[PDB]
Amino acid sequence: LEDVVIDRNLLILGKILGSVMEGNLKQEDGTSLKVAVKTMKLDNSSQREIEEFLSEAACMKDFSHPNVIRLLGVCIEPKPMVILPFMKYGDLHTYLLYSRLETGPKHIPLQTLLKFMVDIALGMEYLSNRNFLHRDLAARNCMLRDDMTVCVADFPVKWIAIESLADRVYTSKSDVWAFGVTMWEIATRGMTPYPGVQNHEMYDYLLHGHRLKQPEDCLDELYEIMYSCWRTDPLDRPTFSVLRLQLEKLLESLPD
Ligand SMILES: CCCCNc1ncc2c(-c3ccc(F)cc3)nn(C[C@H]3CC[C@H](N)CC3)c2n1
Ligand SMILES: [Ca+2]
Ligand SMILES: [Ca+2]
Ligand SMILES: [Cl-]
Repeated sequence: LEDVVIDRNLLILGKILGSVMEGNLKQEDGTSLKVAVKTMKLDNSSQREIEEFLSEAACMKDFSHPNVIRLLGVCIEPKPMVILPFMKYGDLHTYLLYSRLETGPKHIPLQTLLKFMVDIALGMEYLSNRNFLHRDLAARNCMLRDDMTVCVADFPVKWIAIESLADRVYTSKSDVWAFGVTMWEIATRGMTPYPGVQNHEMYDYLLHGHRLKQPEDCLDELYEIMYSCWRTDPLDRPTFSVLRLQLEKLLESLPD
């Protein structure tokens, strides 16, 4: 059960980054790794929030994919602390904004944009196969690896699917809805979803059939892919494995 638990003494906490802090983890191999330490705002006076925490934690430590963040361990003071690899390049959201500045990253071609999307599709395929729900999929939660590949992490009304807003239901298809909204952030290079539309308007807005509008120089085929993610009936939406292959093929059809 409690194999993932790491001794507090092996950990050094630094300045607050986003509460998520910077840290130095000392490993079994002698060396030290740079980490990020999310402290959970968790409910005590009831062991129910803490039991579900560890249960997911243990399941998360066994996750080993190049497009999914690695849960390096769990520490406890009685505050629970997830330990994660530190990514010097940061979240994909900020990167995208930065890209539209001189002195910041280069102008991103569509090939790299699709490639970001593909990477999230691969991470979400892996999780959907393990029956693990993300629950908070958005571009700001995708981290960039040192080799500039994207992993999903941190597992906001404008990302929630209609059924999840209306009812209390959330499945893999709700995650698929979020993925399209994420797809759209990448194609817009960091726009906020539903410009002009406010948070309390969302439910009635989506209930009338309106969805995220097509970005200007965005391919017809890519909007077709992201739109399939917002079909009213969850069972009408493609799985992450379907989506992964459509993006991989679409990207392959674009020149090198
Ligand atoms: C919580 C899962 C992610 C764990 N790894 C990780 N790695 C790096 C960072 C940096 C960061 C800060 C300044 C820089 F120049 C470069 C990077 N901030 N955060 C915390 C953010 C990550 C994005 C999220 N949306 C809010 C919390 C980082 N987390
Ligand atoms: Ca057209
Ligand atoms: Ca139907
Ligand atoms: Cl829109």
